[PDB]
Amino acid sequence: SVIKPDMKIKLRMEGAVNGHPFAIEGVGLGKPFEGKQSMDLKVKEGGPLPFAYDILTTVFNRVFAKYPENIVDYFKQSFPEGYSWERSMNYEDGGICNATNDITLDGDCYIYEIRFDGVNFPANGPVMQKRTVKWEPSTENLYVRDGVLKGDVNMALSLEGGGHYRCDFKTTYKAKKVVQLPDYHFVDHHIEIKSHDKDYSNVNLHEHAEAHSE
Repeated sequence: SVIKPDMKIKLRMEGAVNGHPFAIEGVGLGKPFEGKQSMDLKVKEGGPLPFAYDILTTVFNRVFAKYPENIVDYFKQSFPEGYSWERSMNYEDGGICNATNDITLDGDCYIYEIRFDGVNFPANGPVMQKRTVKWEPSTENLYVRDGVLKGDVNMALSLEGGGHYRCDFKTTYKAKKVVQLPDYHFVDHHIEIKSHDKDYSNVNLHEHAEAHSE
């Protein structure tokens, strides 16, 4: 179709955390039917980032999820026109991040235009003190609402020395053309920073995701 077994990714994120602006660009490769992707990221403005890089990673495409034949795939169906999403990410200590991605397709390459904005992270919290280790794997629940698709997930960052820091995600996905709507289902995720330099100016990021249903 327009979807190939191997696809490319280019992105720019512009954003701010607690008022301090920054920007990151990346290029990657994904396998839409395997639900696997990897990318290399570089901080272009705002670096060395004074907050935990982890809060950014899930913002850097549910196209890269392995869907079985018996579940409607809202995301792959939405191309070549594509789709966009919006997300609120509510951390338990009152830090709040909002992000959007508008995804287009050019040849075999998805292009992301990304906005990230976080506020009210406590100065001595794990995010501003950079005390996070990784996100735990998760299960996103997806359900139709107002003719578009929502996906929510209970997320947790493992912390330095032990313990977890919780964040609730609420995402709304919006196809840019009319597509078949899915029944309620799930997407299991595991995102991981595979390598990074000391201050995360360079990051290699992976995710693998698989849909399942009742």
